[PDB]
Amino acid sequence: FQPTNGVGYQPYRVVVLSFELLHAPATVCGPKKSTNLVKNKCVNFNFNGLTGTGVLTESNKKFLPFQQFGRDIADTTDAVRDPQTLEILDITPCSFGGVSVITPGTNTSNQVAVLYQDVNCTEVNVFQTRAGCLIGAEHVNNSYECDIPIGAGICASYQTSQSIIA
Amino acid sequence: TKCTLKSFTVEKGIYQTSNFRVQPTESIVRFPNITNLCPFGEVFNATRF
Amino acid sequence: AYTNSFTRGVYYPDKVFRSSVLHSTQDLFLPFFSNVTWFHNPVLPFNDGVYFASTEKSNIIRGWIFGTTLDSKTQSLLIVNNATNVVIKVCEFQFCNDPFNNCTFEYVSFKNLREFVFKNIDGYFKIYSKHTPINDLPQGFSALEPLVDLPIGINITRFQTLLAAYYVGYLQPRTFLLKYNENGTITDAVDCALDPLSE
Ligand SMILES: *[C@@H]1O[C@H](CO)[C@@H](O)[C@H](O)[C@H]1NC(C)=O
Ligand SMILES: *[C@@H]1O[C@H](CO)[C@@H](O)[C@H](O)[C@H]1NC(C)=O
Ligand SMILES: *[C@@H]1O[C@H](CO)[C@@H](O)[C@H](O)[C@H]1NC(C)=O
Ligand SMILES: *[C@@H]1O[C@H](CO)[C@@H](O)[C@H](O)[C@H]1NC(C)=O
Ligand SMILES: *[C@@H]1O[C@H](CO)[C@@H](O)[C@H](O)[C@H]1NC(C)=O
Ligand SMILES: *[C@@H]1O[C@H](CO)[C@@H](O)[C@H](O)[C@H]1NC(C)=O
Repeated sequence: FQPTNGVGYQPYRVVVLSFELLHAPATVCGPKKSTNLVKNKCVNFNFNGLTGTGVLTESNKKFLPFQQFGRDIADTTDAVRDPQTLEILDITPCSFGGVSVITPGTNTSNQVAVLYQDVNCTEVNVFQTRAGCLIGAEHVNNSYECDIPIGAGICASYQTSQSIIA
Repeated sequence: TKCTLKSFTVEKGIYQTSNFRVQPTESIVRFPNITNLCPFGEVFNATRF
Repeated sequence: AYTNSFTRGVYYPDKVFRSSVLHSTQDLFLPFFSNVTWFHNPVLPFNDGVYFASTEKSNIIRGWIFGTTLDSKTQSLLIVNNATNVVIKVCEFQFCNDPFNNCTFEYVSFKNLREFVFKNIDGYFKIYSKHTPINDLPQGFSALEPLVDLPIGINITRFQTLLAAYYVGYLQPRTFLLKYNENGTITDAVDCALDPLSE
């Protein structure tokens, strides 16, 4: 070995990594991906082991120093301990529901008002009630007999130029 | 409403047609602080082979 | 000799947290009111688990020995507390017939009751524990919090003991009913096959 030969006789260092695999837990593994944390949005998470979709929010449950998950009476995931900073989050399924088209007689008018059931419609003139939130209906402080029942004591009707009142 | 009722006129009432569903914004992944990396700097950077 | 383990030997079977809810889980547990082979040294079998207990004063009980043939030509675990740290190996150190080499793992870090539990689930090691002060196995209830895990996959059938009193149980596949309190702590359990009232 001389430093002024050609490359042909010029020394080279060689390392041969022989990857062997048996029925083993196989701990020798590369780094996994890790994204930043976002709350209060219907996101599609995958914490350390488990996955799912929900709306992560900061919580106030107190896990035991070795526990990781949480579950309900019906065996559903409810809380996760964040593996990087150990703060417990909650998990709320981002909202869903049904769409219902209120109409007066078509004979009477072509105007309607929609009721999204059981949402806050802050992420979905615009009225929030106890049964959903009503879109396209005035609010009156009076009271009359029920014309079109809705739920939880709200009845809407068509009244005076005219419009729909609730 | 008309298309669900199979009618061109509908009498006064309340009817249910479709379904609401918020969609997932994005994905998120979390894992423990990756430390204790391989001492590959010990076999590649070694003194004597 | 023999004695009767009244109510002891319940370990959190998993990692979830449940608050004030009665749960029914099936796994390997020590049957209620069993016999424990009171001792005061020789090898023993490893049917499906153990309930090593002890009531020591000055750490007279040190460690353990595992393995199938318990010497060379087949691997064998080890655990010791040699006044420094819990040295763990899976080497084939010639096992002396009265104790007190090509290996593929390593690690280095009456008033006591060092209750322990050992399981070779999927051939890999699993340990629980609970270290309780006391002042001849007392009654009373206390759960076991897991503290270690070894991914070895060794084939274990027999074990031994190194060098007060200590006992030995054997886990069996029995269904229980666990009473998580509000904090998530196991507070009471009912054996689901002991007797008609329990059923
Ligand atoms: C209903 O429709 C008929 C014709 O289709 C019409 O003569 C009648 O006035 C309508 N009544 C109301 C209350 O709209
Ligand atoms: C709608 O959302 C806002 C912000 O998240 C919240 O402050 C408000 O209380 C919600 N509405 C209801 C009726 O809870
Ligand atoms: C187990 O315990 C019972 C009650 O203490 C005793 O009668 C019996 O001899 C013990 N051993 C066996 C093998 O049953
Ligand atoms: C493991 O090493 C020992 C000597 O330390 C040797 O006798 C044995 O053959 C080796 N095992 C294998 C599978 O090579
Ligand atoms: C251990 O031996 C049993 C039979 O005695 C066999 O079923 C099992 O696969 C063996 N495990 C290992 C890890 O060699
Ligand atoms: C629950 O945890 C709190 C927090 O330390 C503690 O003060 C309390 O004694 C524990 N047990 C109960 C039953 O509240």
